Amino acid sequence: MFYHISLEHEILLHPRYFGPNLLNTVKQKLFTEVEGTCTGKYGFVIAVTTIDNIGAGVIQPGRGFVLYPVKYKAIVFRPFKGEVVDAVVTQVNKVGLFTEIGPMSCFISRHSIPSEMEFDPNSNPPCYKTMDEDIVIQQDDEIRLKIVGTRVDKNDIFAIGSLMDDYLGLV
Amino acid sequence: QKRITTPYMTKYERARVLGTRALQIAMCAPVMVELEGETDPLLIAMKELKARKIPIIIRRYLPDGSYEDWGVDELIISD
Amino acid sequence: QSLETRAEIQELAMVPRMIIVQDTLTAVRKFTKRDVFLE
Amino acid sequence: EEDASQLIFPKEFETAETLLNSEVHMLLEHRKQQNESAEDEQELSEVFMKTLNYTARFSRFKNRETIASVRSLLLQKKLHKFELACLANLCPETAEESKALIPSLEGRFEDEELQQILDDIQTKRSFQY
Repeated sequence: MFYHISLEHEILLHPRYFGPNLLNTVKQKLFTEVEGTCTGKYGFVIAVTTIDNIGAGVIQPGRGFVLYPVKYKAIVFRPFKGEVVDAVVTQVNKVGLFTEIGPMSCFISRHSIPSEMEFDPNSNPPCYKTMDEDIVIQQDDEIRLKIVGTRVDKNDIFAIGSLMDDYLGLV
Repeated sequence: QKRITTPYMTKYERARVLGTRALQIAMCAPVMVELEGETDPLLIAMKELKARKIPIIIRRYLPDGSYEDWGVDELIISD
Repeated sequence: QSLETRAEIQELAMVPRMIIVQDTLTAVRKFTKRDVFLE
Repeated sequence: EEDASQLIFPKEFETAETLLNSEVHMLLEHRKQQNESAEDEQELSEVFMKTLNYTARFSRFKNRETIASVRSLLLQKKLHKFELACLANLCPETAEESKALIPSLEGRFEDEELQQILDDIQTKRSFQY
């Protein structure tokens, strides 16, 4: 889910960037540290809108690196537990559907998929189709799923979804 | 403003300001004053203090929790 | 190892700011005696 | 210890205001425009590109006027901010669809009034064709 937040990040600036208008270097540095990363607590930081203010630069003793506490406005993608959201299928395997909820990738287990669905390896491309053939989930298909739980791994958020709940599928 | 601390600069502040500046100078930091062949980083920072050009601002934390921003140039050094 | 503490040590922790052997004081008394004359 | 169905989540997100998938695309477009031309900077991160396609593909509104109208329409009600973007993003077809997908709405919304809200969203969302 997308939100508007005001976060705090301590920027480490080398003394080499102590030239004229050093605040510009701090401002542009913030567009690389917190931009494009994925904090485990607030989720993926997809983009930064604007900068609120830049705090006083405190010089760390011994290290010699000036620390600049800067406040900025950014939009994060935090998948809340037990939240239903649309997803895009990227690949399909016998284990289960592999979905893509925006920046992150969510995996759907075979058990979570309704029993009526049955994986078909012969059909090109693979797609979880039930016997009645009423609903089929191909690749790059807009499907709605509920995230039962989310886990944070290697500075990234991995989500597990399910379609057992009512009205979860192609619609 | 309304600063109550002594105008002079303490020896401890002078040592840390020069030490931190000297470390910064050794890290390819710019030098405000003109360079006349002084290789040793401490000498570069020492003359910077004499000319009152060090950008470092001393934030003296009072025991009551308040802080005062005293500039190195504003403070009266002893030479 | 650090330059910052090295700079601080040389500014406040040096021997001159911290402050004679007995082999010199005895000779100093003899040295300043009016009898002593140096060519 | 947090669950979206029960409206329990970290206290920090309470101050945050939700955004629509189509609306976020506009914000990403504004970020994309300045980076591309305003400043000479490294190319945008792969994460930014991935979400841009996700928002564009699932964008339910054409222009800001449609986005603002839906935002204003839903703001008049007691809809919680979490449901504000969730309802608009999901675009439930009928009232029964939304309550099952959004358990919170069932708490303070009747089967009739909410139906009059979802259908309003339908009149605002438009297709490419």
